[PDB]
Amino acid sequence: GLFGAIAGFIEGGWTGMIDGWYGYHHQNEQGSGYAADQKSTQNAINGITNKVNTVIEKMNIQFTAVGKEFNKLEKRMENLNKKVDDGFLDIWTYNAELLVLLENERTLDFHDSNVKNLYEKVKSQLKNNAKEIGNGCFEFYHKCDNECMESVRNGTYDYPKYSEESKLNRE
Amino acid sequence: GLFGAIAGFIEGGWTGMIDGWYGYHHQNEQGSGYAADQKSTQNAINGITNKVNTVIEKMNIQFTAVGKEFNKLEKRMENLNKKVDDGFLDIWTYNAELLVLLENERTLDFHDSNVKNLYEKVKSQLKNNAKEIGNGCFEFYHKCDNECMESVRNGTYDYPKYSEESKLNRE
Amino acid sequence: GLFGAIAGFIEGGWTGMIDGWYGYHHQNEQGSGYAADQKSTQNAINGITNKVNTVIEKMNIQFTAVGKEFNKLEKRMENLNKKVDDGFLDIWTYNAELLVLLENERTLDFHDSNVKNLYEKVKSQLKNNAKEIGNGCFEFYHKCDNECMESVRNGTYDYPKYSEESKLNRE
Amino acid sequence: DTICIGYHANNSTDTVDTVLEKNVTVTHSVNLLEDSHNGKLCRLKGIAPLQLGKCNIAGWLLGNPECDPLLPVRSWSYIVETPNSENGICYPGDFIDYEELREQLSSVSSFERFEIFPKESSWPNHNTNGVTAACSHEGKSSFYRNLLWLTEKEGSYPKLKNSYVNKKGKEVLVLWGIHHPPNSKEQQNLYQNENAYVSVVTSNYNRRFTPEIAERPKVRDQAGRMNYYWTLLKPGDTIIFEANGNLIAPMYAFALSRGFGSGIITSNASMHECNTKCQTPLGAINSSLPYQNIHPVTIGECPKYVRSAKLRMVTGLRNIPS
Amino acid sequence: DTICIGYHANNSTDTVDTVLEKNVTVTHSVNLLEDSHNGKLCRLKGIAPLQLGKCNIAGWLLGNPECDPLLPVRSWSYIVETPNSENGICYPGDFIDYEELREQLSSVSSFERFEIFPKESSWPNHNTNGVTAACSHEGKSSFYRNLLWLTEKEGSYPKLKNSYVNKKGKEVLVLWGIHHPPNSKEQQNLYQNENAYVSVVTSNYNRRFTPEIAERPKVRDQAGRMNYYWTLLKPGDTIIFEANGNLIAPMYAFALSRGFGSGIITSNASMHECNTKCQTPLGAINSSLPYQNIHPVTIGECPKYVRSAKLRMVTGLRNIPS
Amino acid sequence: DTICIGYHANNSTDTVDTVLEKNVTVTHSVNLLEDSHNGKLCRLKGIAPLQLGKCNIAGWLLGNPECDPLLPVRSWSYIVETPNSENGICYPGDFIDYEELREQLSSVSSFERFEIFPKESSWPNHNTNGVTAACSHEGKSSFYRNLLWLTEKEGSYPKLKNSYVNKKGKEVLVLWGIHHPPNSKEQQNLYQNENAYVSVVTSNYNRRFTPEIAERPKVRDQAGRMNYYWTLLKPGDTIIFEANGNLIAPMYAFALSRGFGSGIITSNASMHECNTKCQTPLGAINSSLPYQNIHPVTIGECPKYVRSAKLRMVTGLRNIPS
Amino acid sequence: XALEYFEWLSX
Amino acid sequence: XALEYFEWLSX
Amino acid sequence: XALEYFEWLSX
Ligand SMILES: *[C@@H]1O[C@H](CO)[C@@H](O[C@@H]2O[C@H](CO)[C@@H](O)[C@H](O)[C@H]2NC(C)=O)[C@H](O)[C@H]1NC(C)=O
Ligand SMILES: *[C@@H]1O[C@H](CO)[C@@H](O[C@@H]2O[C@H](CO)[C@@H](O)[C@H](O)[C@H]2NC(C)=O)[C@H](O)[C@H]1NC(C)=O
Ligand SMILES: *[C@@H]1O[C@H](CO)[C@@H](O[C@@H]2O[C@H](CO)[C@@H](O)[C@H](O)[C@H]2NC(C)=O)[C@H](O)[C@H]1NC(C)=O
Ligand SMILES: *[C@@H]1O[C@H](CO)[C@@H](O[C@@H]2O[C@H](CO)[C@@H](O)[C@H](O)[C@H]2NC(C)=O)[C@H](O)[C@H]1NC(C)=O
Ligand SMILES: *[C@@H]1O[C@H](CO)[C@@H](O[C@@H]2O[C@H](CO)[C@@H](O)[C@H](O)[C@H]2NC(C)=O)[C@H](O)[C@H]1NC(C)=O
Ligand SMILES: *[C@@H]1O[C@H](CO)[C@@H](O[C@@H]2O[C@H](CO)[C@@H](O)[C@H](O)[C@H]2NC(C)=O)[C@H](O)[C@H]1NC(C)=O
Ligand SMILES: *[C@@H]1O[C@H](CO)[C@@H](O[C@@H]2O[C@H](CO)[C@@H](O)[C@H](O)[C@H]2NC(C)=O)[C@H](O)[C@H]1NC(C)=O
Ligand SMILES: *[C@@H]1O[C@H](CO)[C@@H](O[C@@H]2O[C@H](CO)[C@@H](O)[C@H](O)[C@H]2NC(C)=O)[C@H](O)[C@H]1NC(C)=O
Ligand SMILES: *[C@@H]1O[C@H](CO)[C@@H](O[C@@H]2O[C@H](CO)[C@@H](O)[C@H](O)[C@H]2NC(C)=O)[C@H](O)[C@H]1NC(C)=O
Ligand SMILES: *[C@@H]1O[C@H](CO)[C@@H](O)[C@H](O)[C@H]1NC(C)=O
Ligand SMILES: *[C@@H]1O[C@H](CO)[C@@H](O)[C@H](O)[C@H]1NC(C)=O
Ligand SMILES: *[C@@H]1O[C@H](CO)[C@@H](O)[C@H](O)[C@H]1NC(C)=O
Ligand SMILES: *[C@@H]1O[C@H](CO)[C@@H](O)[C@H](O)[C@H]1NC(C)=O
Ligand SMILES: *[C@@H]1O[C@H](CO)[C@@H](O)[C@H](O)[C@H]1NC(C)=O
Ligand SMILES: *[C@@H]1O[C@H](CO)[C@@H](O)[C@H](O)[C@H]1NC(C)=O
Repeated sequence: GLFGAIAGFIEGGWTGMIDGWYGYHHQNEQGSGYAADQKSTQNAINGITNKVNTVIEKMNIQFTAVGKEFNKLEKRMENLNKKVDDGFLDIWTYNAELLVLLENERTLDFHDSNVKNLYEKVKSQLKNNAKEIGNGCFEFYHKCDNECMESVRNGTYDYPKYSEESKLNRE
Repeated sequence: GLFGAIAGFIEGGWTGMIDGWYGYHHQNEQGSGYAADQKSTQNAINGITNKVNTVIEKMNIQFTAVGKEFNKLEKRMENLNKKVDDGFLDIWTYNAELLVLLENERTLDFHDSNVKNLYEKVKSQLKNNAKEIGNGCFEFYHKCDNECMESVRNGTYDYPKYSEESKLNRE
Repeated sequence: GLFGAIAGFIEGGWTGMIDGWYGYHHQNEQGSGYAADQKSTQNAINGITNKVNTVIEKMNIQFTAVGKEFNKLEKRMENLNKKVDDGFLDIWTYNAELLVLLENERTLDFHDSNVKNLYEKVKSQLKNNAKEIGNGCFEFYHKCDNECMESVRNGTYDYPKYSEESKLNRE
Repeated sequence: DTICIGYHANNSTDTVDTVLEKNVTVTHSVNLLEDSHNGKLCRLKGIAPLQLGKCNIAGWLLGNPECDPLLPVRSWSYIVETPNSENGICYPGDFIDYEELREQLSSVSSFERFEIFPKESSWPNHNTNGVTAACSHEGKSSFYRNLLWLTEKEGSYPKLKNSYVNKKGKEVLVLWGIHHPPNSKEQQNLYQNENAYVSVVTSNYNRRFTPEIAERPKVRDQAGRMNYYWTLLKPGDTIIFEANGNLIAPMYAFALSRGFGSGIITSNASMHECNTKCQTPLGAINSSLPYQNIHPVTIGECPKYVRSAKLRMVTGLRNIPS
Repeated sequence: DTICIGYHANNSTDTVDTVLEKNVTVTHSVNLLEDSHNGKLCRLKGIAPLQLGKCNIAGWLLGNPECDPLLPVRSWSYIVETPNSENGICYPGDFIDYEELREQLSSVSSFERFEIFPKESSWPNHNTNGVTAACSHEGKSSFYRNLLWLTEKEGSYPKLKNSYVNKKGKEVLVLWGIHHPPNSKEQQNLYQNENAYVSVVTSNYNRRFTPEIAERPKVRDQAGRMNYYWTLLKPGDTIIFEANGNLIAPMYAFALSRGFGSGIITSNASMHECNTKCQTPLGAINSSLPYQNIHPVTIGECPKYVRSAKLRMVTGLRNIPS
Repeated sequence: DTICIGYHANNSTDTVDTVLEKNVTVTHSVNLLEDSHNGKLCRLKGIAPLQLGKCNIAGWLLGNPECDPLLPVRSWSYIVETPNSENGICYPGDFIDYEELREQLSSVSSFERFEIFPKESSWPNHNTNGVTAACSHEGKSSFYRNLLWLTEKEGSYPKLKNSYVNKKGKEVLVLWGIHHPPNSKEQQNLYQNENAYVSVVTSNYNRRFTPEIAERPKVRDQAGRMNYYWTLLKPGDTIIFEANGNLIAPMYAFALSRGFGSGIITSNASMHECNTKCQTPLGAINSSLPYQNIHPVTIGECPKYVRSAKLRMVTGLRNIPS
Repeated sequence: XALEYFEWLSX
Repeated sequence: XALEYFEWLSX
Repeated sequence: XALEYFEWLSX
C-alpha cells in the first residue's frame, strides 16, 4: 500500500477475524484467538459510509429527458441538439469513471493508513516490554493473561506493572 | 488523521501557541514556554496559499450571460436553451462541491503529515538522549537550558555533547 | 514531501544510481557502489504507467467538429451555438488542468511513500545490528561483505548470524 | 506469549479499478451502475401511458380510421409510439409545424376529444360526405375522424363563415386542412371557384390560405395534396373560419391540460400491470443507484445515463486470504 | 526537563466538509461562495443602464405615448425592463422577428433617435393625422411617436414612393407598420383601394405586404390588426418605401452603435448613485470570489453561478482547544 | 562498513506544476499537450480534400464562370473554402436556405455533375442565350454554368412544363433561380407576361414563385434581383418545373453520396503531397496525445481542444542532483 | 444508506 | 491573495 | 504506451 502496512510488512489478512476490519490475534497460556478493534473499525465505517453517501448525493436525480424531432430543413438545429447531448454524456461519463478511480485509491490508502496507525498505537503502548518479531506481531518479555491482553486491546496497558519482569527476561 | 499525528497520539492543539501552526513547548529550570517552528509553518503557508490561488485561478471570470426569448412556435429551441443552461449549471455545481471536498481532505491530511514529519525530525535529532513520554513529548536524560532548547528548535542539536551525562542518567 | 523521505531526512538524490528510481549505496572493505532495488522500481513503473494510460484512455477521440453558419435573422441560434462550444471548452480545460495537477501531487507523494517504505523495510530487516547515522544510512556493528550486502538488498538478511559480533562491537 | 495486529480478509471475488492499479480483489464494495430492467412498459407514479397503437402523433391527431378509437377523455404520464407506425398522414400533404406540436404535446397530461363543429349542421349548403381511397377503412374509402371534407352542394359553394367560442376553461387544440387539387377542372368540380380562399383567425392567430393548383407526382395514388394546420385556442378566445372552397373543416378538437415530467418515446415493449418511478424505451428501471447504462431516454425519476460498463466503488480492504 | 511538539489551536467555530467527515471545526478557512448583494441597480464600469420605465422593448421602439420620452441620444451598459410592463404593443397585431430584434439590441451600446421621414412633408397628398383609442395618452386618442398613419386625403390615396439614404455612418434600425382592416368598407374609407400593397426594399432587404381583410375577435376594442416590421439599414445603403395604402409609415429611426458585455434583464430594483463591475437582477455583486449563488443572470465581470449554499475551503488545521 | 538507501536523480530540467507547489523540476515526465502542426493541407485517411479555389459553396454550386471548372465527378474527405472568396453570388439576390444546404453538404462525400436539362432542347420556343455583366468572364458578359436564363422568343413566352425522373440511384441536388426585374417594362420585354409564375414540385417538395417588381438600390450595377432555390430529389422521385416567365431554369444538377467524418473549413494553407488522420485549418496534426491547443476546428481523429498552454504530467521523482 | 458489515456497528 | 495568519510570514 | 526508463523493466 501507500503506508506499507497492508500487503507490506503485514503480508496477509485474517479470514479468522470476521467481526471487524482491523483487530488483534492473541496467543497465551490460556489459549489463542482473534478479536477485532471496534473503535477504529467504527471510525472507518463512518468515514467510508459518508464518502459513499457523499458520492451518491452529489448526483442529482435525472428527471424527464426525451429526444426532439426536426424536419428536412432543420439539420443544423438537429446536429446542435446532438452536439449538446453527446457533449454532456462525454463529460458525465468522464467525471464518473475518474471520481470512482480516485476515491478507490484514496480508500485503499485510507485502510492502509488505519492499519499502520493501529500498529503504531499498540507499539507505543507496549514500549520495551515486548519485541517486534516482524509481521506486525509482538512477543512479550513477560506473562500476559486474557486480562492483560484486554488491557492492551482497549488502550489501558500498564507498563510499570510488568516493567520489572520484562527487564529481567530481557537481561 | 491519516498520519495519526493530529487528533492521534497528539490529542489536542495548543491555544498557547499563537505565532504559528506547528511548534514546540519547552520546560526546564529557567522556565517553560511555547515557540512555533517558522520553517515548516512557512512551507505549509506557501503550499496552501498556492492551492487556494490555484483554485480561484482555474475558474475564469464569468462574463455577460443573459436569457433569450422565444415565441409560441419555438418551444423546442426554448427547451434546448434550457437544457444547455441547466446542464452547465449541474456540471459546475458538481465540480465545485467535489473539488472543495477533495482539497479539504487533502489539506487536513497535509497538516497531519507535517506534524508527524516535524515530530520524527525532532526524534531523529535527539536519539537516545531523551525518552518518548508519549503525547508527542520528550523527557531529557540531562539538563537542557534555553540555549540547548534553541539548538533543538533550529535543527542544530549536539548529541555527543550531552551523550555522556545522558548515558549516566539512563544507567 | 508528504512522507518526509525525499527532500526530507534524505536530502538529495543519487546521480550515480542510473539503473533505477529507488536503490542502495554500499560501502565495505571490498569497495563501494550503487545498486538499484528492482522490485519497488518495477512496482512504481507499473503503477505510474497504468496511471498515465488511464488518463489518456479516459479521453475519447475527438471526431469531426466543424462550425456552422447563420444568416442575419438567426443571431439567437448563433449565440446559442457559441454558448455551447465555449461552455464545453471551459469545462474541458478546467478538467484537464485540474486532473493533471492532482495526479502530479499524488505521484510525487507516491514516490516519497515508496522511498520511506523501502527505508523502513531495510531498517526492520537490520534491527539492532546496525545504527541509523541519519540521512537514510546504516552503519554496521560488524563486517559486511558483498554477499552480506546482497543478502540485505534482496530481502534475505540473516540477523542471528551476525548477532553475536554486533552485540560485541555494540558493547 | 504473543499478540498480533492484522486486518480483515474474507472470501469475496469483487474486483475494482484504481488509478495506480486495475482489477483489485477487495473484501467489500458497492455497485453504483444499474444495468437491469424488466423490459416492460409500466405505469409512472400511478398513471398509465398513452399508447397510440398503430398510429403516430399525426395519425391520432388527424383521426386515421385504421387506428382503434380511444376513449373521449384520456390522462397519461407519457406518450408511446411504435417504431413501425404504418398509419399516419394517409392523404399526402405537408403537416405544418408538426414537430413544435409534438413538443407542445410533450407537456400535455390529458385530453378531451369533443365535437367543436357538429357535422349536421355547421356547414349548411355544403356536402360533408366527401371520402377518399388513400384514407381507407375496412376496404371502403373513408376519411379522418376529426376532419370534414366540405365540397360543393347542388352546383355551388356558398361562402361559409362559422366560429367557436372556447368555454372549456382550458387550451383547445384545433386542427384543419387545406386541399390542393392537381388541376382547375377538379377545383371547379369540387368548390366551383377557381379563386377560392380560406381564412382562419383568433385573437393571437391569423392566417389565410390559397389553393395552389399543380400537377404533382402520385403519392398514395394521389396527384393532389392536403396541407394540415393547427392552433392553440386560449380559454375564452374565439376561433373563426371563413372560406369559399378547399377547406377541410374541423369537426373534433382537443381540450388540453398541462403537466410536468411527461414526454414522448418510441418503444417496442408492451404494457404490463406494473408500476415504476423511472421508465425507458427498453423497460422500467427500479433502482436508487446514481448511474445507469441502459438508455439515454428516461422519463420520471431516473439515474444519470453514462457509457460506462462498470462503476464499482470499493468500501472494504484489499482482500488477501493467503 | 521536557520538550513537546504540538500544533496550533485557536478559538474559531468555522466548519468545513470533507469526503470522509462532514462538519469539521477548523482554525482557519476561506469562503469561496459570495451570497451578498446591495439590492440596487448600479452603473456598470462607469456607464448607467437604459431604463425603459413603464415600457418594454416593443413599447419603446414603436414609441408608446404613455411612456416618458427619453433623450434623443442615449448610451448604456445594459437594458432594464420592469416585470409589469403594461405599456407595449398598444395597437393589436403581430411584431415580426421581435425576439431576434431583442437579441440585436443586446449588443447595442448607444442609440440616436432622429427624424428619418419628417411628418411635413414626406407624404404629400396623404393625411397624417390618424389616431386611435387603443394607443391613448392623457385620455385623448393618440398614436406611436415613431410611426405615422398615412390615410386618404380628399377622397384619394395616391401611390407614394419615398426613400432614405443612410449617411449616419452607423447601422440604422428602421421600423414600420402594416394595417389590416376588418372589412373592405373601412379599407376603402381609409386607402381607397381594395387592392393595396406596400413595398419595402434596400440592398439586402426585400419585402412586399398585402392588406389581409378579415373579421377578427376584439383585442383592445379593435377588430383590426397592425403587423410591425423592422430592418437594419447598413451605412451608405438606401431604404425605399412604395405604397398605395395600409402603410403605417416610419417617422423616427434609430442610429445604433455596437458594444460588448451588454444585455437585457428584467429587474424590480431601483437605480442608485453607485458603481459595480458585476450586476444581477437582484442587485450588484462586489466580490472577487470565484462563485456566487445569488442569480444565474449576470452582466459584467461576475463569479460563476452555482446552486451551492455553502462552499468553504479549509486552510488551517483541525481545531482542538481541548 | 555502511549502506545507504536513496532515490534516483538525473539531469533533467523538466518542470511540472502541482496543487501545493508550482514549477517543480523532476527526473521524468510526459507531455499530453500537442502544439505542433505542419502547416499543410493534407489528405485525410487517403482521400484528398475538395478545394473550391476562388469560389465559395454558393459560387461553385451555382457555377460561377470565374472559377476553374472541376472534374464532372469528385470525391473528398473535407471541403475547403478560402477566406477571401471573391467569387460567389455574382448576380444580386437572396440564396434561400443556404446555410442548411451547407450543413447538408457537410455530410456529402462525393458528387456527380450531370446535365439534367440539356440546353438544346428542353425549353423549346424560348431563348436560352441570356447573359449578364454582373457574372462576367474574360471581360465578356456571361452567366452561371449550371443555370439557364429562359427569356422570350419571337415576341412570346409560351408556358413550359418539363420534368426529370431521378434514375441515378442517389439523392439529386437541384438548383434553380427566380428573376425579379425592377420594372414592368423589362418584365414584358423579357417574359411578355406581367402575371407570370413558376411552379416547382416533387413528391415531398412544393413551391410556387411570383415575380416581385420593385425598383431596388444598385448592387453590382443591377437594380433587379435573382433569388436562388434548391431541393434534394430522392431516388426514384420526379421533379416538375412549370413556368410562363422569370424562371432561371436548371441545366446541371448534382448526384450526391453520403459519408461520415466530413466537414467544411476556411483555411489559408496549401495542398501538399501528404497524409494525416487529423486536419485543422492551420495544418495537419500527427499526434497520439489526448489534448491539443492548436485549433478548435478539427476533422478526422484528433485530440481534444483546450485553452491550456502547458499540460505536463510527472512520472519520475523530484530531481535533486545536489 | 448503510454499510451493514458487522453486527455491532452503531448505522 | 495572501493568508496573513501570522505576523512574520514572508506573503 | 510504456515508460522505458530503464533497460531491465519488464514493459
Ligand atoms: C479495559 O481493560 C482493562 C484491563 O482489562 C479493564 O480493567 C478490568 O475491568 C474489570 C471489569 O470487568 C475489572 O474487574 C478488572 O479487575 C480490570 N482489570 C484490572 C487491570 O484491574 C477494563 O475494565 C476494560 N474496560 C475499559 C472500557 O477500559
Ligand atoms: C541555532 O541554535 C544554535 C544553538 O543555540 C545557536 O548557536 C548559538 O548562537 C549564538 C549567537 O547568538 C552563540 O553566541 C551561542 O554561543 C550559540 N550556542 C552555541 C551552541 O554555541 C545558533 O546561533 C542558532 N541559529 C542558527 C540559525 O542556527
Ligand atoms: C539473495 O541473496 C542471498 C544472499 O546473498 C543469496 O544467497 C547466495 O546465493 C548464492 C548463489 O549465487 C549462493 O551460492 C551463496 O552461497 C548464497 N549466500 C549464502 C548466504 O549462502 C541468494 O542467492 C540471493 N538470491 C535470491 C533471489 O534470494
Ligand atoms: C463466501 O462468499 C460467498 C458469496 O460469493 C458466500 O456464498 C453464499 O453463501 C450463503 C450462505 O453461506 C448463501 O445463502 C448464498 O446463497 C451464497 N451466495 C451468495 C451470492 O451469497 C459464502 O457463504 C461465503 N463463505 C464464507 C465462508 O464466507
Ligand atoms: C482480474 O482479476 C481476476 C481475479 O478475480 C483474474 O481472473 C483470474 O484469472 C485467471 C486466469 O484465468 C484465473 O486463473 C484466476 O483463477 C482468476 N481469478 C479469479 C478469482 O477469478 C483476471 O485474470 C484479472 N483480469 C485482468 C485483466 O487483470
Ligand atoms: C476568538 O475569535 C473571535 C471571533 O469569533 C474573536 O472575536 C473578535 O474579537 C476582536 C478583538 O478581540 C474584535 O475586534 C471582533 O469584533 C470580535 N469578533 C470578530 C468577528 O472578530 C475573539 O477576539 C477571539 N478571541 C481569542 C482569545 O482568540
Ligand atoms: C456541526 O458542528 C457544530 C459545531 O460547530 C454542531 O453544533 C453543535 O451543536 C450542538 C447541539 O446543538 C451544540 O451543543 C454545540 O454547542 C454546537 N457547537 C457549536 C460550536 O456551535 C452541529 O451540531 C454539527 N452539525 C452536524 C449536523 O454535524
Ligand atoms: C542530460 O540530459 C540531456 C538532455 O537535456 C542529454 O543531452 C543529450 O545527450 C545525448 C547523448 O549524450 C544526445 O544524443 C542528445 O542530442 C542530447 N540532447 C537531448 C535532447 O537528448 C545529456 O546526454 C544528459 N547527460 C547526462 C550525463 O545524463
Ligand atoms: C521555474 O523553475 C526554473 C528552473 O527550471 C527557474 O528558472 C531558473 O531561473 C533562474 C533565474 O533566471 C535561473 O537562475 C535558474 O538558472 C533557472 N533554472 C533553470 C534550471 O533554468 C524559474 O525561475 C522558475 N519559475 C518560476 C516562476 O517559478
Ligand atoms: C423491438 O424492436 C427492436 C428494434 O428497435 C427490434 O430489434 C426487436 O426485434 C423488437 N423486438 C420485439 C420483441 O419486438
Ligand atoms: C424495487 O426494488 C426494491 C429492492 O428490492 C424492492 O423493495 C421493490 O419492491 C421493487 N419495487 C418494485 C415495484 O418492483
Ligand atoms: C420585486 O419583484 C418581485 C417579483 O419578481 C416581487 O416578489 C417583489 O415583491 C418585488 N419587490 C418590490 C420591492 O417591488
Ligand atoms: C467592494 O468591496 C471591497 C472590499 O471591502 C471594498 O474595498 C470596495 O470599496 C467595495 N467597492 C464598492 C464600490 O463598494
Ligand atoms: C493566411 O490567412 C491569415 C488570416 O486568417 C493571415 O493572417 C495570413 O497572413 C495568411 N497567410 C498566408 C501565408 O497567406
Ligand atoms: C507521425 O509521427 C510519428 C512519430 O514520429 C511518425 O512515426 C510518423 O511517421 C508520422 N507520420 C507521418 C505521416 O508523418
